[PDB]
Amino acid sequence: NNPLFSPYKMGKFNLSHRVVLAPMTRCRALNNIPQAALGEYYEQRATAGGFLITEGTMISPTSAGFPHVPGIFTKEQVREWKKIVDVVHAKGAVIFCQLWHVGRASHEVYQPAGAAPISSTEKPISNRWRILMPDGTHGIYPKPRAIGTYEISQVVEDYRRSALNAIEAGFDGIEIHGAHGFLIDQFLKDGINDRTDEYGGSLANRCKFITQVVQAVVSAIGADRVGVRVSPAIDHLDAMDSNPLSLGLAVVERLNKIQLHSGSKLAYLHVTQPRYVASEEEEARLMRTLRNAYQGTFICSGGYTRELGIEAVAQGDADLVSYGRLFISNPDLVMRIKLNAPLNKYNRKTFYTQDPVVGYTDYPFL
Ligand SMILES: Cc1cc2nc3c(=O)[nH]c(=O)nc-3n(C[C@H](O)[C@H](O)[C@H](O)COP(=O)(O)O)c2cc1C
Ligand SMILES: CCOC(=O)/C(=N\O)C(=O)CC
Repeated sequence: NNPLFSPYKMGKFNLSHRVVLAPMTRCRALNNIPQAALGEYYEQRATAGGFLITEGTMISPTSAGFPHVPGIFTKEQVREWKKIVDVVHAKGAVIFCQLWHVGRASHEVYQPAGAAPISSTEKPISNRWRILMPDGTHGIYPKPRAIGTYEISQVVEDYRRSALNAIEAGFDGIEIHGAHGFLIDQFLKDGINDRTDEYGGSLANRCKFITQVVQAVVSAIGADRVGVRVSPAIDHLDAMDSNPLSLGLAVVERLNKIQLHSGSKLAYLHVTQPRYVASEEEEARLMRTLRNAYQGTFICSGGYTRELGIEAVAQGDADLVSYGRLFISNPDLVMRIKLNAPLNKYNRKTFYTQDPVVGYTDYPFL
C-alpha cells in the first residue's frame, strides 16, 4: 500500500495519486508564445487523475526575467495554451497555470524599452547572484524601480486578467507564484521590503500585496481554482526574512481568512522546503508548522524522492508531493514511483536551453 497512490479530493478535482509535476521554467516557449514542444512535454508527463503545474507564466510584458518563458496576457498566448491544455486533458490530467512576475529578478534585456524592472524597493539583488542572459552568458541584476500604490493596483489587475485568460485557455486553475525572491516575495520579506507606506514595515503591511493578489484571482475564478506558492525560508536572490516562521504563519492566516470570507477553500497551499536551492529538524519543523496552521490541502516541494514523498504523505506532513528535477528526466515519473523502478539522471546543462527536443522531450520512458 503506497500512500502516494491513494486518491485525493483537491476541492472539485478528483486526483488518482499524490505525485505532482512541480512548476518548472524550461525556456522553450519561444518569444513568450507557448510552442508545440510544450504540448509534447506536458503530454509525456500527464497521467489519468494526475496533477500538473506549468512553468511560471508571464502576467504582463514587464513580468519576465528569463528568456522564452510563456505568457498568458495576450490572445495569441491563450490560443496556443489551449492546444497544450487539450492534449493534457485528453490524458485525464488536471493542470494549473502558474502566474509569475519576477519583480527585480530581471534585466534591461528582458524589459520593454530596456526599462528598469519593478519591485517593492530600489534595492537590487546583490552581486552574489547573476542573471541568465538570452545568449547563455550571465549578467548583473540592476537596481529596480520602486512602485507606488496605483501601480501595485495595476499589477494586481494583471494577475486578475491572467487568471481569467488561463480559464479561457481551459486550465483547471492557476497557481500564484509568491515564492523564491520574485515580485510577491519582494513585498513579503523584510530583508527586501524597506517601504514606509501601507505596503511595508509591519508584517501585516508586508502581507498586503499577496493578500490583494490572491483576493483578486479568487474573486475572478473562484477559490477552488487557485493555488498559492510561498517559501518563507529560502536561499534564493537575497530574499531573507528576520522571522521566517512568523512570516509564513502570517501568510497562512491571511489565506485562512480569505477562505472564510469567500465561503470556499483554495485549491492548496504549496510550500518549498528550505533545503532547496538553485538544521534538518528546524526545516521539517517549519514545514509541519505551516501545514498544521493552514485550513486546506498542503503540497510540499523541494528535494523530495520516492522515499521522502511516501514518508511525507504517510506521516500526514503533506497531502500532495511535487517533484521537479526527477520529473525533467523521467517523463513517466509517476509510473516509476509506483513500480519502484530506477530513475534516470537529469542534465542541468539543458534545463534552460531552447531546443524543442534535446533535454526536453528526449528523456526516455521505461
Ligand atoms: C529547471 C527548474 C525550473 C524551475 N522553475 C520554477 C518555476 O518556474 N516556478 C516555481 O515556483 N518553481 C520553479 N522551480 C522549483 C520547482 O518547482 C521545484 O520546487 C523544485 O524543483 C523541487 O525540488 P526537486 O527538483 O528536488 O524535486 C524550478 C526548478 C527547476 C529545477
Ligand atoms: C530556487 C528557488 O527558485 C526557483 O525554484 C525558481 N523559480 O521559482 C527558478 O529556479 C526559476 C528558473
